[PDB]
Amino acid sequence: LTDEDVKMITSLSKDQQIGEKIFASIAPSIYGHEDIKRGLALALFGGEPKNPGGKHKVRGDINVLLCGDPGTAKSQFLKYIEKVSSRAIFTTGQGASAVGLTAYVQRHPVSREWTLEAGALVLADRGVCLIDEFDKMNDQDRTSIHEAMEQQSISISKAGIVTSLQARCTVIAAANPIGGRYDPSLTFSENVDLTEPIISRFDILCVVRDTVDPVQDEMLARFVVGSHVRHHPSNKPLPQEVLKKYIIYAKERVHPKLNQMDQDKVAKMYSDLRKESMATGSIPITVRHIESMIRMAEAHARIHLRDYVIEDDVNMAIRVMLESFIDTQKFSVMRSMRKTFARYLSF
Amino acid sequence: LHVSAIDLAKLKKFIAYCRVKCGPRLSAEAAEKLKNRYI
Ligand SMILES: Nc1ncnc2c1ncn2[C@@H]1O[C@H](COP(=O)(O)OP(=O)(O)OP(=O)(O)O)[C@@H](O)[C@H]1O
Ligand SMILES: [Mg+2]
Repeated sequence: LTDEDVKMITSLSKDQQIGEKIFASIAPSIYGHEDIKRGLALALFGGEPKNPGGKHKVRGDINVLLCGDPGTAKSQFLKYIEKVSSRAIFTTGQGASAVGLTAYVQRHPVSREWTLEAGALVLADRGVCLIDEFDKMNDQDRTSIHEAMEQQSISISKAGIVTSLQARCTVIAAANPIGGRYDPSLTFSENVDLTEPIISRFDILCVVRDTVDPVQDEMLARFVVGSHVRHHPSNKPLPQEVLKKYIIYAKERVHPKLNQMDQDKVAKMYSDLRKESMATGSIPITVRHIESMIRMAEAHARIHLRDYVIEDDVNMAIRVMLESFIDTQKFSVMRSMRKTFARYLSF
Repeated sequence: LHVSAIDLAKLKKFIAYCRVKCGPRLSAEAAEKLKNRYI
């Protein structure tokens, strides 16, 4: 917290390239994966939480899953998010985790006082839990993360502590597909070992293919060796904490409101997309996706620091949500949807 | 819903109220109609 923060953040927010400046300030120690830099930006800034009445839990958290063939900066991304976002913690599906997904009560060893060690999510109640190697978490952690992103409350009943600690997580995750290589012929769900309900609710699915290419590999190698020579022990976009002040400002103080979007356009959008997707083995776009679209719209409005979502923001949220959906879809159907919906992905 | 965002407390209280107060138990004519439609 500080003052003059409003001055600096608004003064740069006037610039209106701020969306791309954020996209190029997120994850500078990684090459490519611009789709995932953008997607994690939308996850970081989030949407808004609402409850029409006291009856409907609609959430403001945008949950993300990178699925990637090995050696493609998944953990590098996750550790960037841990570094930058306040109330971030890290955890792994394997047993080497600094902090665990489950909640347990015991006598904590270094203090020998009888703690309720509430799990990773609850400890990241406001911000981000980061699940590296999301594809191997034990079944108890599967249960816990499912119940977290579904209920958004973790229901502990171990010793006599029959309580429910609220967990408003904004889960990021990384997963290695089966066989150590992405298989475009099969669909996302059946070439990643995450079951259907778990893979569903993640607001972004991203695919990371390590496609051999001359210029790409040349660029990547030059970047890595440059980092290495720069990080020899003889040599001893916006700054990251500037971005962090932007993050908290646009995450708490600014709540862009939505009465200013082509309601009919998006309704017919869902109509057309689902109408094309009507087919066998073609699990279609649904209201999950349309609410994710609104979340992404709000997130881009947040990112622009506006107080009112605009058609530009709605266009960008359409673009990213549709990109995620087509790349979830397998190759032939992906090409069909890409060809017939290039107008939105053009923007 | 996204833009707009009896009562819930009243409804749950009413639910508990009905459950504790009344024991509904059908009449023979209703039982005979259910018999016919059951066959
Ligand atoms: N696009 C990239 N930019 C920079 N470094 C990269 C990139 N892709 C891979 N690397 C390098 O690859 C090495 C492995 O990265 P990382 O820890 O992300 O592995 P991974 O692909 O997530 O593997 P695993 O499934 O074992 O976790 C790191 O040195 C990382 O720097
Ligand atoms: Mg990794």
